[PDB]
Amino acid sequence: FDVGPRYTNLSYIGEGAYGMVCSAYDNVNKVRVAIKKISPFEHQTYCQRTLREIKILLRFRHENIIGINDIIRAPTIEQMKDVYIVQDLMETDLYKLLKTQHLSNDHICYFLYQILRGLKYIHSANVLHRDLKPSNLLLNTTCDLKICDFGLARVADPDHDHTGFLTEYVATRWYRAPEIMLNSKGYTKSIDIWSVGCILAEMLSNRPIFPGKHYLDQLNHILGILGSPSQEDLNCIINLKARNYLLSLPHKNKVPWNRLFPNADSKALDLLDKMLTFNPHKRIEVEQALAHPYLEQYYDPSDEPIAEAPFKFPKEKLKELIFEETARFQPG
Ligand SMILES: Cn1nccc1Nc1nccc(-c2cc3c(s2)C(C)(C)N(CCN2CCOCC2)C3=O)n1
Repeated sequence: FDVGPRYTNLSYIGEGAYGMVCSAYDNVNKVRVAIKKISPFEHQTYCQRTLREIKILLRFRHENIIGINDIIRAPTIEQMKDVYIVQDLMETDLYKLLKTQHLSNDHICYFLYQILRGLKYIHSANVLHRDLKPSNLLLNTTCDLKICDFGLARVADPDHDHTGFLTEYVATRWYRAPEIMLNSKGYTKSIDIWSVGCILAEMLSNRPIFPGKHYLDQLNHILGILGSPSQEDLNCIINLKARNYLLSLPHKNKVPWNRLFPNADSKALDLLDKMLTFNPHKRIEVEQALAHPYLEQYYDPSDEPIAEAPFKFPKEKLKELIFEETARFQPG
């Protein structure tokens, strides 16, 4: 971990496929920080995702979205093998927290509020995160929450969202909206809302709500709780392979949320229901979720900011863009 004299005394924290996140002590400001060693320069896709994330986190400024404090890299493209991204150290993440801690209703409420407040800003930028999950939600010692990991994020593209049945998808399986498996590329804001719905359900029980073990088992987990889709919702799936697959399944009845979650607040289950709607057109949006009765103690739209400037949208060209996009952190 080659992070210069600014970042002394290191540790051992998190990991990815094309990089790794750990911890060290900062000297220009006098605090411990998080640092992630990214080495993506062998693959086009991973270069694209290092670049997506850098460009987004540098444009974004919001209290519930992780920032970049520094980027450490070689002075020349030639000498640049690794990129080190420095961020505020966060005590934990919601994944780690859910495996060890019962959350009070008051924590659940506050966490959901902050996730939606961060997500309001993201979506106001015309950006989709596309991989929200407990391990991408960071928490400090006083339960302040920041959204991290924008490597699968995209500019929204609802006019190009349609695809065939069983189209491969990249984002984490347990948090995938049912339409992903049926007819959606995940190019609409509704995809993030479904994930948030899943995270909420998981905060209520400490257990993932739809833990599918493979691509199509994911859908059948979803339908086991929501029940069979209605005729109207089925008529919105025009793709015949997808429609006929749903028609081939035995009828399933809705599992009521209060049987699944008998200790949960009844307003939290009302919001859950609206986040985990099968039909993405009927699914609650982020600003309506913030306005829901469950969040009324926190709701303040003048204190839930939006982005000033939204977005509009090979490996050798991408290294040069990564080089150009990290130039501001260099000495000189
Ligand atoms: C102590 N503690 N415990 C939990 C979380 C933390 N503190 C903490 N503070 C600040 C930032 C972070 C993280 C950032 C990122 C994290 S944690 C992950 C989720 C690993 N990630 C993706 C990495 N990519 C995946 C694809 O290949 C390339 C690498 C980040 O960008 N964490």
